[PDB]
Formats: sequence, C-alpha cells, structure tokens
Amino acid sequence: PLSIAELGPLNVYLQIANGQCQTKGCDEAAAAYTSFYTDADYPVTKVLRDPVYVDVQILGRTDPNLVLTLGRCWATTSPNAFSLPQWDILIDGCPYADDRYLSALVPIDHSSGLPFPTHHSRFLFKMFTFVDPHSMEPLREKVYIHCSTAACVPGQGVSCEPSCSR
Amino acid sequence: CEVPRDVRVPCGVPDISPSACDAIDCCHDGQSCYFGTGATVQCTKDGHFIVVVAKDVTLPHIDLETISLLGQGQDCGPADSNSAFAIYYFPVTYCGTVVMEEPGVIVYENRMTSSYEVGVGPLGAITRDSSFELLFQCRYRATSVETLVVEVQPP
Amino acid sequence: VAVECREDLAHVEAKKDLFGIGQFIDPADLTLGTCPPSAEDPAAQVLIFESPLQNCGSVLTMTEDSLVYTFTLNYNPKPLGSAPVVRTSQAVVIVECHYPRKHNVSSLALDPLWVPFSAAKMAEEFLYFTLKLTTDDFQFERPSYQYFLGDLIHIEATVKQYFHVPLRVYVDRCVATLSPDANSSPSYAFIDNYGCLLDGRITGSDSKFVSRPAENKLDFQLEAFRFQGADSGMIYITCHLKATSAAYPLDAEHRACSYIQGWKEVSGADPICASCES
Ligand SMILES: *[C@@H]1O[C@H](CO)[C@@H](O[C@@H]2O[C@H](CO)[C@@H](O[C@@H]3O[C@H](CO)[C@@H](O)[C@H](O)[C@@H]3O)[C@H](O)[C@H]2NC(C)=O)[C@H](O)[C@H]1NC(C)=O
Ligand SMILES: [Yb+3]
Ligand SMILES: [Yb+3]
Ligand SMILES: [Yb+3]
Ligand SMILES: [Yb+3]
Repeated sequence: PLSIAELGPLNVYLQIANGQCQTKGCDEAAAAYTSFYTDADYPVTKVLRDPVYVDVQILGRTDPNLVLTLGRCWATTSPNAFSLPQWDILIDGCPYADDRYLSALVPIDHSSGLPFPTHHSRFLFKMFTFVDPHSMEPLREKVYIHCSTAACVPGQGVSCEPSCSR
Repeated sequence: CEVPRDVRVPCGVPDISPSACDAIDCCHDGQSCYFGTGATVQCTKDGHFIVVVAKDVTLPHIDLETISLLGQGQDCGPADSNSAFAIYYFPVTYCGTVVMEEPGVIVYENRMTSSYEVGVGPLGAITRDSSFELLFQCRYRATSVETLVVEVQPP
Repeated sequence: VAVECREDLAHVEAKKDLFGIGQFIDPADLTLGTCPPSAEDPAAQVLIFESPLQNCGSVLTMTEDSLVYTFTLNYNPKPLGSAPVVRTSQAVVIVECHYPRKHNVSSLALDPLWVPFSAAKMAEEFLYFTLKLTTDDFQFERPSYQYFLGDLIHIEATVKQYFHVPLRVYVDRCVATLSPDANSSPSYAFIDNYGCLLDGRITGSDSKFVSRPAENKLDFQLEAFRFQGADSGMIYITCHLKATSAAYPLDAEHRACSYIQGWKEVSGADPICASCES
C-alpha cells in the first residue's frame, strides 16, 4: 500500500471573560464565561485580590474526541514567557499549592451549553502584582499570563485529569 | 460624608453643636455627629487615643485581621466596631506610644502599620495586599490660667 | 492521489486513472473508508472526496508530539457483466493526517491596580488644671474663703494626671488685684520671675512654698494683706500655671521659689532659684 501523508494545523487561544451579573444573585462561576474581552479592552485594569477567569479553547474543530488538558500555567512581567519574575498557577492541571489565594479549575460544561465542551479548559485565580525581591515594595509592571496545553484523547487511554492532593 | 446610617460611629455627645462636630474632623447632618470619609484621630482630656478607620482607606478593603499598632498587647487590639469601620481606644501610655516634650506642649505619637503579606515562589515574589500606614499625634496644651477670690478683714 | 488535512474536514483528491493505465476505473465501486463521496470532475479527471476528520471510520491515534487521523481508501470492484471476471485489482491507500497537540497559549496585558494609604493625621486637646483653696492641712477644701489680716491662706495648685505621663506643675506668675481684671490697678505680682515667691522677701512674712505632696500637686501658704484705702477685703488672685513631665529637669524657668532666710526651694534643689535675686 501507499502511505501518503501531509501536515495539519491546530490552533488554541486563551481569553479573559467577565464575572458579571445580569440579575441579582447570579452564579458568578457560570456567568463569568458569557462574554470575553476584545483586544481593544486591554490593558484591562484589575484590582488586587479580584477574581480572574481564564478560558482556553481549541479553535475550528468538529472532532468530539479531543479533551483539552493543561500543564503548567504561570504569569510573568513581560510577554516573554521565559522572562522573570514568574509565578506559577497550575502544575500538571493541579493547582499550585504554594499560594493561599489558590487557583482552581472550572470545568462547568454540563450546563455551559457550548459546542464540543471538552475543547475548553477554564480556571480562575486572584489577581496580584509582582514585588521587588529586595525592597519588598510591589512594582507597577504589567501582568502577563501564559499556559501549556496538551490534547488528551481518551481513545489513546490517559488519565490527564488532574490527580490532585485536595 | 455619605456614610450609610447603619454603620455610623458617633462623635462627641448628643448635644454637640454642628460647629463643634465639624471642628473635630466629624460630619454633621442637622441632627447627629458621625465620622466622615477617610480616617480620623481624636484625643481626650482623660489621656486616651481615639482611632477611627474605614475599610475603604485602602484598595483592596483590608481584611481587618491584619493590622497592628506600633506596640502589641492585650489592650492594643480593636474595640467595638462594625462592618465598615474599626475603632481602637487605648490609653496614651499603652501600646508602644512614644512620649515627647515641647516647652509648651506634651506630645504623644503612635503609628499604625498593617503587615501586608508577600508570597514567595522559586522564581519570584508577589502580593495581593495593599500596604497601610497611619502616623498620628496627640498634643496636649499646658499653660492653663486659673483664678480664685478671697476676703480679708482686720482682727 | 493527494490529501489536504484541514482543521475540521479532510479533502482527498483521488485520480480517475487510479492505475495510470488509461482505463475507466470507478464504476462507483470505490469508497474512502466507508463513505464514497465523489465531486464530478470532467476536466481534471480527479474524483474529489471529502470527509470530516472523525468520520468514515477514521482512526484517531496519538504520539509524544503528534495526533494522527488514519483513513482507509478502499476500492473493491464488482464483476462486470454476467461473469466473475474483474479487470483490475482492489486498491488500498493509507491516509495519515498529523497534528501538533502541544501549544503554549498566552494572554495580553493586565494592569495591576491598588491604592496604598499614607498620611499624617493630628489632633489637639487641653490638659486639666485647678487652683483651689485648702484647709490648714492641705488635704481638704476650705470653702470659707474669708480670713483675717495676718492669717495664713493655704492654697493648693494641682494638675490632674489621668493616664498622662507623670507631670509636674509650676506657678509662673500670680498677681493680686481688687477686681477680676489682672491689669486693673491696684495690682500686686506676689509671684513672678518664673516662680520666685517674692512676698517672703518683701514683707518678711512666713509666706512660702510647701514641698510637693505629689508631682502633679503643689502647695503654698500666703500671709493675708489688704491695700491702703481699700474698703473691701476682696482680692482677685489671678495666676498662670505650667505643666511638664516629671522627666523634665528643675531649671531656671520651671521652678518654685521662696525666700526663707535665703533661697531653699522645691524641697531641696536650692541653687535652681539662684536667679531670684533680681
Ligand atoms: C511552554 O511552557 C513550558 C513550561 O511548562 C516550557 O518548558 C520549560 O522550558 C524551560 C526551558 O526553556 C525549562 O527551563 C529549564 O529548567 C531546567 C530545570 O527544570 C534547568 O536546568 C534549565 O537550565 C532551564 O532553566 C523549564 O523547566 C520547562 N518547564 C517544564 C515544566 O518543562 C516550554 O519551553 C514552553 N514552550 C514550548 C513548549 O514551546
Ligand atoms: Yb476577614
Ligand atoms: Yb459594635
Ligand atoms: Yb520530541
Ligand atoms: Yb504513520
């Protein structure tokens, strides 16, 4: 037999939603992901201790067998994901435990109503600002968020779901 | 001075005039005296500090468990308070208050400082708490003038 | 035969002349996996198949670095005519589409906002003082403010402590008059020069300070006098009081003096009143 083959693209993007309440007493976790910021809304000023919702999505796919899992997620001062200083957010999908303002995943999809709900991976944490390592005074340098992701297909047979010490 | 009425801490006494209430960094409404926006420090003839702090002084609204005086002790914690404000009431000889002399004034000084926590990881440091600092003095005036009267007659 | 691996569907351009022998082929006896879509192509002689990546029996597989979608392109011709003779063999083509599965997706800038607080407040207040008459033991009040000539009017000056640092009170000046106005004539400054009790020096009376029963307390005794031509015995004594911490020294201005056959005052610190000789 022949073995014709070619390459194929795969795109993912990360966006910020809004924890707004169209009615009093709305669920903030579900309402968070009802709308997202455009590039014109940035730099989005955020208060310290505020909740920050994060949505990662696989773009332009009709395959229902793909589940987006997250590896390390972190934040830096510059767009260079390898710049310093840094702060961890997620480790192997599990939250970064050395942070009393703990991060948490939000896989609400039984009610999200979105198509192919497993293509998305969502989580939230609390906003912060970086501190100079010797003056102990917080700096005013912008926060950038970054992640690492993997396509974790059950057909392959993997438990990429975060096995976490709760 | 848009304080909601369910959390209004009073100043002075019920009979206090509007001018007397405004002269002590408190707001009037025609029928009562209550502390205004920001923070306020007052002193009394008995020798105590009155410290009134609103939770909106800093951003984020500091969780009140984190603030401590220049000195620590039993009588150095918060007194009766409410959801929006906190009151510290203690003698001027307590809680690390410093005393100083001026040729015509007796000065007490104390400084509140909140310990805003810094979180540390292997690659950097962050924080989510805003720093707080409040310096304040009480200055008691000497040089009081007094008068009495007598009567003297021959024996 | 070629393939394009789009994001959500696969495009498979197979050739009509599959065997490359100038033969008809394809009497609809061919399928891509299980689906046999064919887009008529009477000019390029290319049968165009289309199939979603997860359909038509595709096999999704994974590697450390890549996903894989496999399609089985099958051709199983039926015998033509009333005979079992097949002109061409079956055909099978492995079709693989690989996809990178690991991506570092980042976000845009978020500006951290907070507001620290720094200020220097201040408030002022007055001390508490009293000048009062005392009985003859300096322990109790004497409301009978009437005395005879030559009697000893016992007087106490006090500053109230409450929770202040230990204080010491001083008499800076004391003037006697026949009316409440301190400047009204006649006037007699019987204490002046920062606590120099001049009466003991002027009249030879036994007028003198008394050792402090407490630092916030001060006591003294004054010999009664009138003014020549004064019909009334009323005297309106007006004084000025100071107070400082007991940590402050006894000095040329913060003193309490009296001329007892010389100068011996404030319970022993005599030289402090050396400047009352003026
Ligand atoms: C996507 O993000 C991941 C982070 O999850 C990046 O992997 C990281 O790559 C750096 C090198 O660029 C690694 O740093 C190295 O660390 C070792 C000790 O672990 C040290 O000995 C080296 O000198 C170097 O500093 C880092 O460990 C690694 N992190 C993980 C979790 O593996 C990745 O490079 C990013 N970009 C991609 C995947 O294209
Ligand atoms: Yb709290
Ligand atoms: Yb209360
Ligand atoms: Yb590799
Ligand atoms: Yb292969």
